[PDB]
Amino acid sequence: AACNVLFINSVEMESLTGPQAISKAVAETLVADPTPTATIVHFKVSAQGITLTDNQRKLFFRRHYPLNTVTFCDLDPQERKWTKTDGSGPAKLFGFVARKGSTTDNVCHLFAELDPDQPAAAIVNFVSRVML
Repeated sequence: AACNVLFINSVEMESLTGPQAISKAVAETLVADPTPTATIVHFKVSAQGITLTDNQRKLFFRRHYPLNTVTFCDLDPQERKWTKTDGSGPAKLFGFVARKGSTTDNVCHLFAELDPDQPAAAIVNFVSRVML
């Protein structure tokens, strides 16, 4: 299945992981300078993992995260929101932690819900059931 969401930022977490990693990535993202520029992306969940593709204007073209590299996915533990460099109000933040040549190093990829019928909690639950 594929959902439409806003890709917000990717943060190097070293060995941090789990909810601590998601929360830390959110904190770093909200004070990043300049403010990261969000991009509308196709967030596809499959037996192969998570594949992100442009559904905006090609910032990046495509990124694929093999299922075995995804170790965690959840909403921001502190329930902070993304105020899109735009308007339409605050959007809930969520992300996933991926290991992927750094064995113990992780990266957290952050997103914001965009479609009312595809809320962050539902996306997190689907990824969890299929990949974690």
